Amino acid sequence: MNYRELIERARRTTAAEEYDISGRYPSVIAHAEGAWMTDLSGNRYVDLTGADAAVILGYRHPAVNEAITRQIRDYGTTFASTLSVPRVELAERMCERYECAEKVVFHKTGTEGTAMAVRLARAATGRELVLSSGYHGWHEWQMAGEEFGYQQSTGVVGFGYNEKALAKMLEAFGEQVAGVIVSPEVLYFDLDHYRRMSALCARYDVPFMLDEVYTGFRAGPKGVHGLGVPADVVVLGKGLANGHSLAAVMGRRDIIDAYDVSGIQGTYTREVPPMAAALAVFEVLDTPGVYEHAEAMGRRLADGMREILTGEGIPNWVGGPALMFDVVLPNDDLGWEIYKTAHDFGVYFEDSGTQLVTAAFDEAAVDHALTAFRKATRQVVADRPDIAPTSGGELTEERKLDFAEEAFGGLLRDDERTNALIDETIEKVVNRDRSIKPVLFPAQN
Amino acid sequence: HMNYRELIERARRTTAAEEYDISGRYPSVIAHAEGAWMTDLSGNRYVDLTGADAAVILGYRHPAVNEAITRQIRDYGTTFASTLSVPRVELAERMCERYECAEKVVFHKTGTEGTAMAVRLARAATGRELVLSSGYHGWHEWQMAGEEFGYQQSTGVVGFGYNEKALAKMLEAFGEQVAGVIVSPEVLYFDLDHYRRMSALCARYDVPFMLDEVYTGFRAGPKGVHGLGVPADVVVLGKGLANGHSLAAVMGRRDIIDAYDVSGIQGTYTREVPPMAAALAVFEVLDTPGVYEHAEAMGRRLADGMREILTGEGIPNWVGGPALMFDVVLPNDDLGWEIYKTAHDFGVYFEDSGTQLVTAAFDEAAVDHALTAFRKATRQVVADRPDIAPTSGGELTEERKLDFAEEAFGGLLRDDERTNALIDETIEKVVNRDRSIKPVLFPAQN
Ligand SMILES: *[C@H](NC[C@@H]1CC[C@@H](N)[C@@H](O[C@H]2[C@H](O)[C@@H](O[C@H]3OC[C@](C)(O)[C@H](NC)[C@H]3O)[C@H](N)C[C@@H]2N)O1)c1c(COP(=O)(O)O)cnc(C)c1O
Ligand SMILES: CN[C@@H]1[C@@H](O)[C@@H](O[C@@H]2[C@@H](O)[C@H](O[C@H]3O[C@@H](CNCc4c(COP(=O)(O)O)cnc(C)c4O)CC[C@H]3N)[C@@H](N)C[C@H]2N)OC[C@]1(C)O
Ligand SMILES: [Cl-]
Ligand SMILES: [Cl-]
Ligand SMILES: [Cl-]
Ligand SMILES: [Cl-]
Repeated sequence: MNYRELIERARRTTAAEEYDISGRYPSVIAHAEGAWMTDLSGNRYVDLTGADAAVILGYRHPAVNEAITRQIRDYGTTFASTLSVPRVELAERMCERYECAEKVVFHKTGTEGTAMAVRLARAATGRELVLSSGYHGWHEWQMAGEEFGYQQSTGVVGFGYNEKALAKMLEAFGEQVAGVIVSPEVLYFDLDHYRRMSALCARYDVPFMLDEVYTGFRAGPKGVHGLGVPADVVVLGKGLANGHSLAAVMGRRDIIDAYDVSGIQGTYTREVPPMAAALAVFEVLDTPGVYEHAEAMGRRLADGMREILTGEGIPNWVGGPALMFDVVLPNDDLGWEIYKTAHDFGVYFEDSGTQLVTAAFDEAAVDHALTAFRKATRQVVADRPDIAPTSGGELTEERKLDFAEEAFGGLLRDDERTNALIDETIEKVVNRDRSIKPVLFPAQN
Repeated sequence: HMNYRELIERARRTTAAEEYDISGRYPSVIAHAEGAWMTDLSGNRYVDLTGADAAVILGYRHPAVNEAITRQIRDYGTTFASTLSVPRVELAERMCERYECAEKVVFHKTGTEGTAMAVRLARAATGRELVLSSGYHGWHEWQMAGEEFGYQQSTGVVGFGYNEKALAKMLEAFGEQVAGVIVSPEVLYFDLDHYRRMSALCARYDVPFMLDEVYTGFRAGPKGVHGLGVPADVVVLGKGLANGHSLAAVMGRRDIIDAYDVSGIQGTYTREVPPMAAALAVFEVLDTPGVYEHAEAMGRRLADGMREILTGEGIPNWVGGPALMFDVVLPNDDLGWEIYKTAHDFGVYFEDSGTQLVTAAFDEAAVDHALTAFRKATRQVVADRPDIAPTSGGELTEERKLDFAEEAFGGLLRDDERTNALIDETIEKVVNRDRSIKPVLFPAQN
């Protein structure tokens, strides 16, 4: 069938029009290997989305696929017992690999992993409130926590990556805080920002939890945590089993050991093949030179993309880690037009602006993507000269601050509005009706 | 290479929940399995009656499922940059043909996420706040609290304990605020007509009726309770759908499923392809003439044999329910567990909660092996435990059956003063609440 035939069938039976069809490039992938994907009509594309970050090593990685198919064929997938040899071997590998990991438990998705981390922190501490920055998943309490402010029905206070807010909240009501959970943003902030958050949480005996579902294999081979940010819990997900569904919650023994009293559970958390896959992923990441070559390819792409935009006179900022770099533009229309056009030249850029190379990339794959980006940017500007400034200027500080707030809820200004919002939120928490709490297990109430 | 004692010690150090993973289950760990049989770390063999905690419907390492999943992984790929794939569309088309309620179908990784999705879509499609619930839907706090009769304002969930008198009164009192009714069908204490009456009440108040068939979907019948003839606006499937590979599905009325865009639901691994290939293979097996009928015959053989073993020892008992999910109810909550722990020694994993789950891979030899183990274990426990093993015959008391239903699944089956006052108290709590205080919803309703 071709694209048009498949989407007509999909519209009738399964597809969400925007999420599945009109918000995405007009192709459907049939197979993929290494850096390259092939659509239903045989057209080939370099992938820069990492399969929405699920893939770190490349498509159909041979050692990962050998390990997963061996488990499926020779032993089985999901057994009557919850422990298995691969689960224990993987847990041992992770506890040896990561400083925070004294025990580790597994789930299917990052959304459920961060929910489990919050559930365990509440059960281990007996406290009600959670302070949050960043995206943690699609449940309502997670999405609301991306916005600055307090939701009494969920027990979550969003703090917008704001250090002044975090310190003021912990001083005001830190005895009520079960945990601080943060998806580290490392374009606008350096590692010291997160070291200060962590040390500040420790001063108040509040667990600090890094949501590394996205950054865990892309800020570095051991994530932001492994770059030297102490934490009591780290959640991993994207990349862990190189596209197979697996998430992990690793951390302090007493937090993980709250599993029994928490009531957490789940039929498929014992599923064995993804655990075999993750063991193979760690073996690749720990092979001398492999991660460094991936970062070299990321730098080659980032440097070339920055050069292309600057040569067109387009204000831009290209930054962040090599395996998860952002391309920040003067407005939210230019990027989408370029990336849509680059699909015509054989590339799937990440249209949210964070480009994701994988370990299978070579210089030829990077340079194919750069050719498409140069040609697409040229065509877009030729056809729509007013789509963005072309005067050679820099991104304004106003655009950078506005982008941070719109993209990830970061409140980076020290102005009247931000200061008033901090005070309003702290007052709302401190003087609330304490008889009204979220539904919690165990109950606190 | 490592035995049970070594594995549990290594696990306690790095991963195990002491009760959930170790002390609360049989003292063996499964290394590999095929069909109805599992083998532990030391080579001992067991017939599985847990269905891998219901994940498995056909049997372990079923050749058609193994072929479909490995072919997709090996020859094409696992998760791609596009969310649509050929197997997703083919699976959606198969399910839309198979099920009356399925106009569209979306997929997720776990049944807990599937039922959460169903509620999110019902609220998004209707613009209404409250959900009425009966039965277990997953491990999130709002799901767990909804198993108890009553109202939690912070979640917007009212548990109604399977009670039709409560359901009708709630819909009359505040049905204009109800986005959906979500029920896990219990078919030991209730018949299909009970669920048809729930569905009819929901239809009269324009409230979506949603069947959580994460457990019952392939075990109440080959098309679940819905396929036996209970109308629904949404059905959630999960256990068995991909024969042990993680996959869940939310299928239902077009306008409810089409709330996906505005709801904010996402989740990356929802596009993962191999489990969808596996589910296509599962439907093909279930639709093969004789396969499901043979599985039900094996379940009847097991249930009939377990009933006569207990009755032969004079233990009052009730063995009933569908052949692929029958309950063994005893006079107290200790006796079954003690028999099942003892039966492990004789080469069976019985389901400790009492709902025994055969799979399509069962044959008479597997059933009879389990019955022989059950007969020996029952004899041993009866002899050793007169404190929990009455041998004086008779039936379960009416009080025991009523208490078991409330404890096991939150069913409020009594028509008495305490139950009626609880119904009225809960309705007054909902109706008289501070309407300015409500759960966080997306899309927002405040
Ligand atoms: C699947 N959720 C898994 C949990 C844990 C263990 C599993 N065996 C299952 O057990 C539930 C029992 O099934 C249930 O018993 C009641 O329902 C079945 C039956 C035969 O009708 C019984 N008759 C007396 C009745 O008591 C217990 N009340 C509750 C137990 N937890 O549930 C699941 C999900 C989550 O899927 P996932 O995230 O993939 O694990 C969501 N919804 C449902 C309906 C189920 O079963
Ligand atoms: C400017 N710098 C940016 C910065 O703006 C910021 O951008 C993020 C995006 O990254 C994020 O989504 C990106 O990842 C996916 C979804 N989340 C998985 C996920 C899950 C649940 O896991 P599961 O249930 O298995 O899906 C849990 N926790 C985390 C941390 C997860 O990432 C798919 C879509 C893809 N675009 C957006 N959803 C929001 C947007 N604010 O963060 C990255 C950055 C580079 O720092
Ligand atoms: Cl295509
Ligand atoms: Cl299997
Ligand atoms: Cl914010
Ligand atoms: Cl063992």
